[PDB]
Amino acid sequence: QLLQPLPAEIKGTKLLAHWASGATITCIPESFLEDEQPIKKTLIKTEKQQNVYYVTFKVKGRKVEAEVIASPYEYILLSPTDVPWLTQQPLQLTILVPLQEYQEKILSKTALPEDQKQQLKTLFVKYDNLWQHWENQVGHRKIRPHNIATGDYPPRPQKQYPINPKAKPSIQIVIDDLLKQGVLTPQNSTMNTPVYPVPKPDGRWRMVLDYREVNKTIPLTAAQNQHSAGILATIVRQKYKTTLDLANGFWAHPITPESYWLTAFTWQGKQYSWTRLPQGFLNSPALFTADVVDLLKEIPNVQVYVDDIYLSHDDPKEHVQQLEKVFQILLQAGYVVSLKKSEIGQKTVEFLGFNITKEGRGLTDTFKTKLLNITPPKDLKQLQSILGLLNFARNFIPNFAELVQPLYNLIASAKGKYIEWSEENTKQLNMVIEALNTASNLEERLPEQRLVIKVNTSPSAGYVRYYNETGKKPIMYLNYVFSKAELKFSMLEKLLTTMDKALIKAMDLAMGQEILVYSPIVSMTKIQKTPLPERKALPIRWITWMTYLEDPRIQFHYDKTLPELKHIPDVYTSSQKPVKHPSQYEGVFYTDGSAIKSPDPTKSNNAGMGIVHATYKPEYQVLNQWSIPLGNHTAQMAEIAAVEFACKKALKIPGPVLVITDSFYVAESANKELPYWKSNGFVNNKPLKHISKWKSIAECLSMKPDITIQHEKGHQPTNTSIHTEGNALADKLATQGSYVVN
Ligand SMILES: [Ca+2]
Repeated sequence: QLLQPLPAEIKGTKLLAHWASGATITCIPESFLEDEQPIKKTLIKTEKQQNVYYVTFKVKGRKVEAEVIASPYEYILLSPTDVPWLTQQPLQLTILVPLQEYQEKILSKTALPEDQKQQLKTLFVKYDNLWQHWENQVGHRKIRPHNIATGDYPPRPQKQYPINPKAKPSIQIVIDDLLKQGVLTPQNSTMNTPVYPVPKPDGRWRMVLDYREVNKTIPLTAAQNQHSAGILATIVRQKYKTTLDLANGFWAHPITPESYWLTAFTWQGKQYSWTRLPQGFLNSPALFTADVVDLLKEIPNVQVYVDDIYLSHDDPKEHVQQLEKVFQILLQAGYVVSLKKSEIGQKTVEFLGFNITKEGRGLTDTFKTKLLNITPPKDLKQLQSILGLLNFARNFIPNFAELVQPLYNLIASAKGKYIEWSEENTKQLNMVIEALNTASNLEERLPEQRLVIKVNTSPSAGYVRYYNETGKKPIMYLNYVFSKAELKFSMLEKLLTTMDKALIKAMDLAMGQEILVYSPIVSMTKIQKTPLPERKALPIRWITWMTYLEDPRIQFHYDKTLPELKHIPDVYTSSQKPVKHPSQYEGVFYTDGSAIKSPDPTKSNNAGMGIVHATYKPEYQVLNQWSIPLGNHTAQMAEIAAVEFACKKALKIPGPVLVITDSFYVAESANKELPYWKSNGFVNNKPLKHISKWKSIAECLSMKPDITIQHEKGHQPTNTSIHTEGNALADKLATQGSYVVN
């Protein structure tokens, strides 16, 4: 539990003891007492009567004799009374996590009224014991331990090859912390399981076990938790959502002693074994998620997957009241919550098990139908790929042959490898896509036919078509918006990610029917065999991906007709059309620029920018201002140069920010041609200083995209809104900055 464990021998063999608190006597695990003859017998209520003994054992090598009782558990529950010389100390592991930053970040990113927010701040110190305070700190379920030596045919010990030593240091800490708490034991065994390293985002390495041999030895004879698609249709959607990360909760369940060998692995020649459920093993995920779902069966609105728990309510009092019941259940069960990834009391939870943030209030989530604009090719190979991509539409889009003539009129005309795109060609590409998005080329879902899904993927996005089985038009397309990490996946993994995404929206359209999936992969047998140096996706991904092959209402098929897409340009997303309120953010950055005639004939011009940091929380308040003289530059470059400054000053703000511009050019260009200018390389602008001014709002939005940019005219504006006050302030500053001369 949460006292330092204590290392001991009884009869030759070593074992762990946990300091006790009750007035009960010292329980020994039941298999040591078997040969010992009983002293008296005595009825324990919490009235099962039991034999009592008097035995000798060691604690830190020193000998103890004690009046003891039998325990079905794996450890010694040690009475403080029996050991008056030793004192109880708390658990000491290697690296103390920054629980304070974690808690501050969660109190920050919260939609709770500061009233309940303050009640959460008291809850963080109410069951502080149920929070992960140390790295590698595991919990301890006091449950009946599991037996995974099922199936009589043993697996065959896999040899352990050498691995990267540059990872051994950060992995040894883990090994030593999981020994100290008894999660590993040093037990030479008949099985050897292979081990590999994978890099962690922080620059350390985390260890992976390749259990694919053991797993074919044991059967999935167990009531599996509902799968991703089962959970995502059932979930309640109400105002306040919350997700909690069990820190490797499967490590909390123990396994029987006769099972330790099965889990064995070698690390620096010494062959260790697991006291607890291992990650990789066939039945871990379902046994742990089973127990979780039992523990929260009384809670109205809860969904669990792997170790991620999501709970949501409408009434902010009832949310935190239910959440305390959960904290109690998890504490008394021995579980351990990690607040680094956890998200409490938020109107949008960044992920509820799968890769999809939750928002608003319906029982089912609801995603954007239409796909996004592709950017222009930079190459012949990039043009041929998109051609071969659109080729399927000839048969159901009447205005295709014409639309596409100009693009082909681009293959042979500039027959010199690289071609040339006019700006009107990009307008024709957008016209192409809009056709496919018009409701006359979209079929309707037919409950008699089966539901067909055609899946491919570029490097930038996944491409998904939905058809009816015999249909000639697609019900709806669906493009995929890869997360920052999803981008790091290999190709085939991009295809499988996209499959999970597509099947979540699909679980709505099938409406009691079957689903057929067509893809460029020849088998769903050969792919489980893909070697682990190639899997660039966490095996949580590969698991969630392969849970779908146990569903009878889903079949996978190889479509030879599909085009090779490893040469599609970038998709052009947009933070545009979601223009939102003026005041609901966490900060507002007004911007302006002026330029006037120059006093020295040589410079010819003279510009100044202006910037305002205001927050519109309870009411308008100004946090800082700025009036910066720029030199001889375009007035439009003052208005441009001001938003770069306020974007850079925003990276310091963990939250949503708003940036206001007088300049239609900047405010539109930062919405319509910026995603384009990026995938162009700033070619044929403008000498060099001009180009080195646009790139930096690019890079600054890349790093933080939760920053929006609006526009306004603002001429002769008396009080045209509540919003123009700030932009008059900012126009005063940029004009002030203009008049000053160096
Ligand atoms: Ca102006």
